Amino acid sequence: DYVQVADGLMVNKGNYTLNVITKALEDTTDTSNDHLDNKAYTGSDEFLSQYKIKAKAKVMSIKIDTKNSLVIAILQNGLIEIFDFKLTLLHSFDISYDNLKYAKWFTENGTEYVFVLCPLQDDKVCYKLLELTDCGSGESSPIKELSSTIIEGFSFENSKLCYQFGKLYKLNQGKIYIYSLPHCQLQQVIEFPMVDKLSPGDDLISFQPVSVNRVLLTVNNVIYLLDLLHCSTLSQRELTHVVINSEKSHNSKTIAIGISTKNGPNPTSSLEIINIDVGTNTLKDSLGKSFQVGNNDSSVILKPLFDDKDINDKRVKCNDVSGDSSVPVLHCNEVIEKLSALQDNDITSFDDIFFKELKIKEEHYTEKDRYISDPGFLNKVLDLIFGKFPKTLTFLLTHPLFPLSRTRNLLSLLRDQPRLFKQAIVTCPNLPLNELLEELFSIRNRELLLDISFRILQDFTRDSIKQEMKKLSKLDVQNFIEFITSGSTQLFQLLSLVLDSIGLFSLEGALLENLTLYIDKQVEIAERNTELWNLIALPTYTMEYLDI
Amino acid sequence: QYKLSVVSGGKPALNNLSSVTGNKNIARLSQDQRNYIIPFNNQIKVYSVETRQCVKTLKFANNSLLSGIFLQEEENNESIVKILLGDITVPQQAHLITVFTNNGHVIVLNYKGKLVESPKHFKISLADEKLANVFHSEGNYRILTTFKHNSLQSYRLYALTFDDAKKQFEVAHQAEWHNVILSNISSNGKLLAHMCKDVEHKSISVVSLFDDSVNLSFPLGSILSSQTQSLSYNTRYVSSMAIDNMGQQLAVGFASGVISIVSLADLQIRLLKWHIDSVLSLSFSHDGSYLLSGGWEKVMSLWQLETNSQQFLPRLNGIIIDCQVLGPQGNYYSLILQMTENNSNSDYQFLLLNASDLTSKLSINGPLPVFNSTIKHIQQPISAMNTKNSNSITSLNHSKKKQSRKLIKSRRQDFTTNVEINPINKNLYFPHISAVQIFDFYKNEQVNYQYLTSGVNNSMGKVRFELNLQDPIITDLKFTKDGQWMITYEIEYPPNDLLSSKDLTHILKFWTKNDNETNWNLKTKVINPHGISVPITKILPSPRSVNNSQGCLTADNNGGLKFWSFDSHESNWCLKKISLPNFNHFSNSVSLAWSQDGSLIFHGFDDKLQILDFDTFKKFESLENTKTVSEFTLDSEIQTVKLINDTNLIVATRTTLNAINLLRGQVINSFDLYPFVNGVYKNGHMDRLITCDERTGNIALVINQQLTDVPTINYKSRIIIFDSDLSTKLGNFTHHEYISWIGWNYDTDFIFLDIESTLGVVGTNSDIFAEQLHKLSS
Amino acid sequence: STARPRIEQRYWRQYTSAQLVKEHNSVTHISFNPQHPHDFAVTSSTRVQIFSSRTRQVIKTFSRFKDVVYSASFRSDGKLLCAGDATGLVSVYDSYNPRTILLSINASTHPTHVTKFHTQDNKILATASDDRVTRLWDISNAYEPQLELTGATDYVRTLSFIPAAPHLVATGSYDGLIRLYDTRSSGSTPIYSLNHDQPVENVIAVSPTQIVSCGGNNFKVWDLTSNKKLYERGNFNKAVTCLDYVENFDSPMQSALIASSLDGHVKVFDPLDNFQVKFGWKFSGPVLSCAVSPSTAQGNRHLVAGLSSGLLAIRTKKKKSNNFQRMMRGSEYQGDQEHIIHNDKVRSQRRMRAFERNINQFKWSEALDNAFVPGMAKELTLTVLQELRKRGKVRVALYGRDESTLEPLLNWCLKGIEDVRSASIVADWVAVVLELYGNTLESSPVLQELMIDLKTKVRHEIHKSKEAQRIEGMLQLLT
Amino acid sequence: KDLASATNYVEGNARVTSGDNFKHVTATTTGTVTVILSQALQSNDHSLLETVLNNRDERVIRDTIFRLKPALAVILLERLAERIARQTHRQGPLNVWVKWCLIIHGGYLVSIPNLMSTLSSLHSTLKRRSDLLPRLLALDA
RNA sequence: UGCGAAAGCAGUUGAAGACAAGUGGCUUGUCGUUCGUUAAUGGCCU
Repeated sequence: DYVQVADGLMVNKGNYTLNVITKALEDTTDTSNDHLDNKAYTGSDEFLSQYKIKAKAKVMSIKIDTKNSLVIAILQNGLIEIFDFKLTLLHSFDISYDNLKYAKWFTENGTEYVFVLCPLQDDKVCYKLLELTDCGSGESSPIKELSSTIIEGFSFENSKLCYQFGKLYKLNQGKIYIYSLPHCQLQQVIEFPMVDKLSPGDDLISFQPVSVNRVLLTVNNVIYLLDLLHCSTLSQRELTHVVINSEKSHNSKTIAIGISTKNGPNPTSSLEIINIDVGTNTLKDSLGKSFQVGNNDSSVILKPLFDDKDINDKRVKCNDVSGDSSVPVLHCNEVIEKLSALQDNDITSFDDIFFKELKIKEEHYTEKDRYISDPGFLNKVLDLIFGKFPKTLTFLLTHPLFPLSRTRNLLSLLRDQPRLFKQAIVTCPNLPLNELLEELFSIRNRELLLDISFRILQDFTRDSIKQEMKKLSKLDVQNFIEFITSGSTQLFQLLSLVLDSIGLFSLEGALLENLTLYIDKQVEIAERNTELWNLIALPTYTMEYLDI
Repeated sequence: QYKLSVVSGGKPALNNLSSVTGNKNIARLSQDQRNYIIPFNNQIKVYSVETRQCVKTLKFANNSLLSGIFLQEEENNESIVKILLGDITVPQQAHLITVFTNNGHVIVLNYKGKLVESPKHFKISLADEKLANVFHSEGNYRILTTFKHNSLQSYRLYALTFDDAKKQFEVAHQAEWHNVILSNISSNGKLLAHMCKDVEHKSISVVSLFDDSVNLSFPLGSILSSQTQSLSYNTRYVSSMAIDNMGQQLAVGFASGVISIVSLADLQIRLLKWHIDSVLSLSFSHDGSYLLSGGWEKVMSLWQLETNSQQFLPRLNGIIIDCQVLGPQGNYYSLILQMTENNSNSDYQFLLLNASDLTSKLSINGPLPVFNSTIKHIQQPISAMNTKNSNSITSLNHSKKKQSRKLIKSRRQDFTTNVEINPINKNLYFPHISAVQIFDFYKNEQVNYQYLTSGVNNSMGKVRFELNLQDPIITDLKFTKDGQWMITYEIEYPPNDLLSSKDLTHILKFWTKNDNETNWNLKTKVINPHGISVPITKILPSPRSVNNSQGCLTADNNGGLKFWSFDSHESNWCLKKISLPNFNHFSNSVSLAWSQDGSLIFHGFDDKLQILDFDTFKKFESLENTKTVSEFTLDSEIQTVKLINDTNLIVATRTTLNAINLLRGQVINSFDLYPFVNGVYKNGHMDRLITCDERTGNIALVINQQLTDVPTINYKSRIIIFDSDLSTKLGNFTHHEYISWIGWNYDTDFIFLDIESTLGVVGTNSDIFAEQLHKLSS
Repeated sequence: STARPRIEQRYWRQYTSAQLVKEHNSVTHISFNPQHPHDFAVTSSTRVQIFSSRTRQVIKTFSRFKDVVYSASFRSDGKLLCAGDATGLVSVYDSYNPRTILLSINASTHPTHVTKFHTQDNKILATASDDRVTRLWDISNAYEPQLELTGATDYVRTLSFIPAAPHLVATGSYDGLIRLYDTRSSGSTPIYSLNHDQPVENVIAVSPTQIVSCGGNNFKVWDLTSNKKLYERGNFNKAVTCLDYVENFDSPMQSALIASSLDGHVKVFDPLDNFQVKFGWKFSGPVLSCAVSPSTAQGNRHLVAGLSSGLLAIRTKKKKSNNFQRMMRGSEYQGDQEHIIHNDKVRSQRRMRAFERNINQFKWSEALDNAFVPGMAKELTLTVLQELRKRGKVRVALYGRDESTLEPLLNWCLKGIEDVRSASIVADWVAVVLELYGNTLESSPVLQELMIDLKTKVRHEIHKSKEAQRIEGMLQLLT
Repeated sequence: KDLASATNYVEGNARVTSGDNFKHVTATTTGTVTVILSQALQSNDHSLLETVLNNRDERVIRDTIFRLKPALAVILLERLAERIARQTHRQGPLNVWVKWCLIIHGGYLVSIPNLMSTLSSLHSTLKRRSDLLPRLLALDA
């Protein structure tokens, strides 16, 4: 379910700006900021600050301080404006709002007197929230949601203090509860390998998912349904998925748990206090192109043993499905004993593979379609016959007739035995056009060359043939063109391939004029044998003879 | 939650007995000529002729009461042979019908409102394995019975006699004979006429049955003139006949097209001659002045005798098989069309028409499927030639033995029909030969019938040498699955003995309809895409991802693929992207698949599953090479690559099954397939066999063929339903009769089709004054 | 039973009756009656000529001008008409009565180039001569204009108004520099100027929001509510001389505007989809003053083209007894105020032809004969040959013929082998007839002359097809 | 029409096209005429376009097609495709016109990315011709 | 007739019974016969 994985304040901007993150720092005073600029003043700082936010303009910023307040700072001009200290316990993770979107004084004790992004624009006291520990601010219809260790879930909207929904959400101690990119859910992580996407319209867990690796820092990107989970003892953020018009690739949010890996873009080199190297360059989650690579949460190579029907007693109503051996022996124990016989202590002779192919399932010395085949059994059989044992007469006539070899066939141009190579170049469909092309541009020109040209027209696409033959040795093709001009339709279509491959100008005139005479007698034989192909009353008086 | 329920209607089920008929039609009317009692194989239909709807059906599975007569396994030749109007037991006393099938099973079926659940399943004694007919008048009903030679049955006339022994009908045994090659009954039933073949030559008799009145025989060597004493057997051979109700006139329609008229006393000869093919349909009027004639030309031709001339009816869009007038004053012509543009099935077409302007009232169809071969006793009608549509006279025993022993000794019996389902109104399209049949199975009839080629389907009756001018057969048409376009592709043939007669050539076009009309207008045509002389066999339509089902990608047996999307700036259909890998080999065993969000293109070539992307029409070779596998290779020659949803998948080959996961890029599971199928299919046919659900997978159908104790004429549907990518055999539904295809109707259900064409589904004081005034209303 | 089966630029090229009337000098520009342009005027030298929509020649004219006259313009009511000359004494006088002169008032002594009335007001008339000032005279008191509309750098030359916005007058000089004055202003400044480059040829306002100016070898558009250009077009040999606009007429284009550019062809753009021509039709040289009639010409609609030589091309589109009648009086009632209405009509279809009914009655021989006559159409012959090959047997269609009947078949395959769509099928035709009729040509040795002539021209055509195939092979190599 | 019978086939006014083409996805040698062809391909004017392209001579066609601009060679080749689509009776001397744009201009149409999309008339028409060329050579032999 | 592909690849090409005709008998041709092999100037309306 993953994506392309790599990389082993102002929450919408990025680089080339002044200062998008005047961000808080652990083991510092309160905060710092760096350019890849603007000031980082005192916002009634010097508290137990672990986070920091602003008015998203980098000129009216603040320092979120654990004193129940948020007083303004001056980051560009020098004239800070007044405020109002609302609570008196802890506001070290405070955040200003937009022009009347989402502001309430629920600092650390659930004291949610609603207000605006101002000190004097006050609203009703929505202080009916219980003892909560998970306070989130989302932009569905701007809403502060509380998940509580008295366990419950609720959401209120700061428009006219409209408590939207809520129930008894059994939320235990989790790791990372980010909002979802669709905004109607939240990925609330369970401890080791799990993160449940809970639909934040009714506080109900919609999909409780398992995690492929360790999930310690989960943050949902500006994507369709993609999040990044950074591991515990590393800066590696695995990119998984379960904002689509101009999908962001970097500078979405500032959350990780790596080696001081805050301000988390894809290219997260330019950090606030870290000043580290760079990472990924991947965009948001695609439609169905990323999921073909991102095979996370399940990694296995298995197959069934060809399960039959749920046994049907039809001895009075037989199916006419065979006059031969319908149900064959798919005995994996017999196949394992036969392969261990082939790679057993008789291996000095070719009888060790001949009698093993005999004592294996009913393959009639050349024939497939009794598919006694699991992938591991197949590749270990292929390894015990491709080891250090062109020798056997039963098995090496059974294996031109196999559609599955899968790229160990580079050896086929190097090994040079006549009849096994002939069966392999007529039957087995795994011998690439590179090997086909150099075996074609051999200049001994026999029925081996005829059969591989028949195979290149039987299996291999013309565009791949062209773009593979574009750049190769010119001496072989010019020597073969001179030989054939001195002294079959497979060779003539190969001539069409190479005489589209020639390009425009990179030849001479005498060899091509003799080739023009060769193709002149080609057009005359073509016209004369298609001509061969579509080739394939009473007058007034006479003098007659008759007997008397 | 899934179960078998066979629902919709089937064939009209006439007298499918070669020469064992003279009428072959018992679709009767009431004595108040307003409702039509027509039998089927699957129903009894009662039609209101003033509205052409069904006021009441009597279905052949809703009552075990009746369907104990016909619900068996191999003896499903229980066809229905005679309908009478009143209660036969009580003398004429109110209006409920009686019904005989082929075994002499007397049924007294109710006729108005809702039926009473006690049908008098009476049975006469001798009727064990026969019923030719019974013939009706006042009081006396006389049964024509058949016993067992030279392939000639024996016909006996017994009388149903039933006076006071109220629980037994007893036969009375009037007449006997042992030789019949052709026979016929009058239009009033009071007279019949047969032949006897009894050499110094063949002979013809005309007999009465209700009296001693007229019982005579004579050799037809006198009726055969010297020209047909001399020339060939198509001129010597009687094709059809007719008698009059009076008993003084016998029509013999000879196989050349001449219609002899002979008298009774003097036995003169009189010749009627317009028909060029053979003649199959001859009947007199009740007054006996007009002779109704229907032959292999598409015309209904009626002769006035005392001018010896004719009134025509030009385009009946088929082949007339039997016809008579049946109004008591003679206002209604009942007849049977057949329309042999598909030679596979004897798919007839019952209709009557008025005598006023010869307008047709209540064309009664069955579902007309498009098979690949003959089915089960599918003989061919008698023409002068052994053409591509039928056999000749001399090949009767030859072709019946050839077909019977071919089904005995054959192993190739697929005949898998391709259909479609309309997402506008959920009616199923039977794409006919150069045409369609839009069947709305909710009330088991049709709605219209559009021609789909610019051929010689309509404007000419096919005659003796033009029968081998077969029409351009369509293969399939694709719905845009918002229900907007018929994208049809058809192959076409030339007449033989021509140099251009070699190739079978290809043409596609595009049809738009609104929800108002039932026909489709032609937007545009494309003659041979992918270049000339290339099949366009597999074309896939798209979901609503791109432009609300505008994608249709055409493919090839060679392996080339083009993309085709509609547009509106060009108010026309055109293509988008181009690919033709010109392999110098070809293979018509190709499947395809496409992702429902529009990401992956799957070319299931001859055992290679090549993968293209959607966006750039090519093999996806990314910038990482970490299991971006865009080329599979399967175990053997596949026939389906099917995507149930974007994660997992089923591919089907000849020998086994395989399941694929693509997010987790591996294989999953496997089932056996060669233990089910031996050699039954042609290549590419598993695609039209199985079709996926939107959610719950597919239903792989076991093809079986029940052995003798070679296959016998018992057949199979032991279909086992699968759920969610090869997981559960949650239902083994057993059935005693064959199947051709299974489709998904959008209420998560699966409609299957029988060959005996029954569509079904596996799925999920003042009161006294008012009453007496109601009695005094009429 | 059923029946038997049967087997934009066109609007602007169904404009015809293009007649010519040569003047004695060039045609400056023209005019149209705004309430009903069933008459129109052209500005000949020392006379103005006025023509109808019916007789298509001069129905009235005035020729007691003393110098060459420049501008002819109807008032919006369409009763009187203005005319400015080279003398600079601009004359207004009543139309539909030429021999009276209402008032001839002098402008500046420079030649009054353009003079047009207010587009909605009926008593104020804009004049412009080469005095570098334009004037809004008032015809009630024509002794001094209300506005001395000054503020030009050089040569005010083409005036127009804004239609729905009254106080905005769009004048154009030979400086680029399209001015638009407010009539309540001081008459010395526009509120802004539009930056054309060339000297403007003339400007019209096609919207109350969008004007089009033309000058030099490309024309420009100008938005007036925001001072913006969205469009230019410059596909002309010389400068676009004159412009015209029309709204809501009978075409597959809702509203049109034409530009005429001294190069024969006049171009018909459209503000429906930003100014593309359907097709432009040429004329007999330097096209100076060209326009079609406005909207309410009501069917009959004229385009006129007065060239710089002076010839006017006019191309116009144009779409028993009482007792017996009382015997057959009830013929038109058609069922209005009574209960039910039947309708059972068969339709008189398109004209079925003799070859068509020959196919319908299997009259194949005379179908072939009706195919191979010069009176019938060539593509009709191709289609009937294709359709009867697809329908019937050519053997039984040719079962009894001889070479005197066969010769128009060969005589038309002589020219039909060179076709693109029927080449191989007419080759199949001659293939069948020579496949079964060698005995006829070996009895009568005549038609082998056409066989050998056919042979040499088909060797020419097979050489032509071969070289065309190898030229697209060149395209394939240089892909 | 009797609704107990089949409705009839018709084409109406369908747009007939085969499945090929798509649009949406100082002298010192000889002084041969250039600027009249430039103003001819400014407009689409048959008269002056014929008086520039009525040519028949080998060197004249060479010098004309090369000494014009390569920004008009695409639409000039498409106008010659229009000519061979309008008629193929007189095809001999104007096949030279069609071929020399492909001969003497080699790099420009290759550097142009969309050849077969905008050029969907010329090689599609010549392959509509050369489709039946095996059939035409079979028929003529 | 079988497979397969718009392709080639292998085979039937029998027998009995009855009848017809030419010469009791013989000789030539068929069969709305059991069995086996996969093998007739007569043409489309209102």
